[PDB]
Amino acid sequence: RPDFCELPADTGPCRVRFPSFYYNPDEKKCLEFIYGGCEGNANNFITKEECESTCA
Repeated sequence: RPDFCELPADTGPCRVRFPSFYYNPDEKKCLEFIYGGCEGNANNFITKEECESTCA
């Protein structure tokens, strides 16, 4: 899997709360987090399904 899948969840600096998903390498699971709508990092998916096909 892509190296970016190991990056921590990052809500970024904005305040528009998008329920999102990130790959958690320790748990080997795509888990839910809040993304604030701007910046952050590549370990950031709009659905669990997208996260699982990219990082899992």
